[PDB]
Amino acid sequence: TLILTKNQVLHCQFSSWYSLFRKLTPKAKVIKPIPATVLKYLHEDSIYVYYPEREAIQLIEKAIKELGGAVVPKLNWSTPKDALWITTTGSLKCTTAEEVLLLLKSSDFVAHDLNHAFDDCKDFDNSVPKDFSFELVLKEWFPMHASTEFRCFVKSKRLIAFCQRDDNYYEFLKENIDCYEKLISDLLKKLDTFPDPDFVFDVYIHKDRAWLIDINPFYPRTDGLLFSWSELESMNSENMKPEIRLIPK
Ligand SMILES: Nc1ncnc2c1ncn2[C@@H]1O[C@H](COP(=O)(O)OP(=O)(O)O)[C@@H](O)[C@H]1O
Repeated sequence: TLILTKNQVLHCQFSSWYSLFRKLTPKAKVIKPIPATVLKYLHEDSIYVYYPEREAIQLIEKAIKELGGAVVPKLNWSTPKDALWITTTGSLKCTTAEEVLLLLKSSDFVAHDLNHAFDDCKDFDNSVPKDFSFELVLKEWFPMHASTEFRCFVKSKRLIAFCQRDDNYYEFLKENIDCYEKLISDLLKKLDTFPDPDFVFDVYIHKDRAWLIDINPFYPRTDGLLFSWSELESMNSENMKPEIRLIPK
């Protein structure tokens, strides 16, 4: 019953919401459109240990320098969180263009952005829409406490649910859940310019400050984590309290 439109996917591109919410979200640079030689390199399906032209490499490392020397890369929608297995350090942290490119090339999520981004859109048959372009996003890296990140579900512009984003129990959350809820609620009021009524936003809350991390479609390809999409779909938006789930001890 839940359907996904082309516009819903387009509205969640990093460039589309970073613009809206620059004051709420960690610093980032966007290279758009993505350099063609970079795009060409990212489609390689090699497993063993071509390369973009120097101009692209310098452009990327200019952005890295400007962000303080360490970044997390992504394309329009997906962060290559799945591709930690290929990094020499086990981290999303990239300090050179080589590291950025290796991480992006090895991600299933990134590959999904590149080849299948609009395949679930009922109003778009398949290939990409007019006036669309891929973009290379370099987010400033910062160490973040995995257990104070949340995924927050919005339906008819109301917060119906949110959950802990990682999978480790963290007792501090239980004692402080009303504080987290208020900060998430307050952030959602500041997302008033987001154009769709239903969506999913990720937040990092640190020292009483909420940071917007990502916005994704209200659709089962967005991991529901501690919620199932069956319950998210049926959940009533008129409730005055959101459902809150944390990892059990
Ligand atoms: N700027 C950053 N610095 C450090 N870690 C990050 C940064 N951005 C994202 N991460 C880590 O990568 C994971 C994926 O982040 P996100 O950008 O929300 O991608 P997605 O929404 O595709 O999961 C997050 O859970 C976070 O732990």
